[PDB]
Amino acid sequence: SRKKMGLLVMAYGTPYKEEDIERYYTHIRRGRKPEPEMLQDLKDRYEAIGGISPLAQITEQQAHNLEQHLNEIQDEITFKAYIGLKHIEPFIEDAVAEMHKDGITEAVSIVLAPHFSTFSVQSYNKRAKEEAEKLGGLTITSVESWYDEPKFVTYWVDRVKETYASMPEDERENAMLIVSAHSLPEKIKEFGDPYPDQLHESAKLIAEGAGVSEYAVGWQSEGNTPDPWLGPDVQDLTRDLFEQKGYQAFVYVPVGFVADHLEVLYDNDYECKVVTDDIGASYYRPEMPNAKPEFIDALATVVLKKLGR
Ligand SMILES: [Fe+3]
Ligand SMILES: [Fe+3]
Ligand SMILES: [Fe+3]
Ligand SMILES: [Fe+3]
Ligand SMILES: [Mg+2]
Ligand SMILES: [Mg+2]
Ligand SMILES: [Mg+2]
Repeated sequence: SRKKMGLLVMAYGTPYKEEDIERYYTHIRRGRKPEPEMLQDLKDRYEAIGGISPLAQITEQQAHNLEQHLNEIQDEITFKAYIGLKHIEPFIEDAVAEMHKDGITEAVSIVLAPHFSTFSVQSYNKRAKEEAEKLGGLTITSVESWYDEPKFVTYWVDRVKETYASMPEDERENAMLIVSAHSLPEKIKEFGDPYPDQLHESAKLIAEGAGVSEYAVGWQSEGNTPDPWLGPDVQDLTRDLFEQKGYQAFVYVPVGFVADHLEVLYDNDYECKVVTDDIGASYYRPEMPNAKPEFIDALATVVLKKLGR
C-alpha cells in the first residue's frame, strides 16, 4: 500500500580505522598530504578520545534509527536510508548512484548539521541533485536547515537545564553558557550566508528555553586556509569572558555538531577543558544527540514536515 522513498542522509564523514587518517585529511586539505609530524599528532588525538572505530558507527546508527522510526510513525511511505559523505566513501555521488540502481525514483535528503551554509549544506544538496540529474529518473527534495525544529531545540534546552541543576549553588549563579558550531571562512558573508545568524538564533532559543540569561556565541575547529575564519574561537572566547567577568563554570553546547566526533571530544572536551582548568573554572559539556530516540524523533519530524506530512 505504501510509496517507496529514498532517505539520503549526508554528513562530513569520518575515518573507519587509523590507517584512513592520511587519505581522510588529504581530502579535507584539498589534495595536500599532511606531513609526518601532523599524521602522528592526529593519530594521538584519536587515541586520546577513545579511538576511531566508534566514530563512523554513530552516523550509521543515526541513519538506521531514523529509517526505522520514520517507517514506524507513519503509514504512507516506506523509507530506505542511504549514507552520502563529503570526505570518505560512501561519497554523496555513490549514494545517489545506489538509490538509482535500487530503483528509487523519489527521495528526501537531510544533512546531519542543523544550520544552513553555502559551504557545506548547499554544496551537498547541489551535488546530490546534480548526480540525480546526470542519472535521470530520480528526484530529490532537500532539507536546508533544521536548527529551529522545536523538538531539536527542546533536546538541548533539557540537557542544559539538567547541567545547571547539577551545579553547586555558587556555580549555578556564576556560569557562562557557550553555544558553538564549526567555524567557516568569513568570506561566506559575500553571499549573504545565513550560517552565523542561524547559530545566534540556535543560541537564543536554547538559552531562552533553559532560562539561562548569560550566554555567548563562539566558533570552533577552524581549518587552515589563509583567509580569515569566523570567530571568536571558543578557546579565546572562554578566556576573554573569564578575564572580563570571572565565571566559575563554563557549559559548552556545540549545537552545530550532532555526535561524539573529534571536534567535540577533542576540540571541546580537551581544548576547552585545558583553558577552564588553567583559569580554575568547572567544565561542563552535556551529551551530544548521537542516535538517542529524542533526537531521532526530532529528525523524523523535520523530514515529514519537509514532505508536508
Ligand atoms: Fe532498529
Ligand atoms: Fe521509534
Ligand atoms: Fe555574536
Ligand atoms: Fe573540520
Ligand atoms: Mg591497524
Ligand atoms: Mg527553515
Ligand atoms: Mg583545531
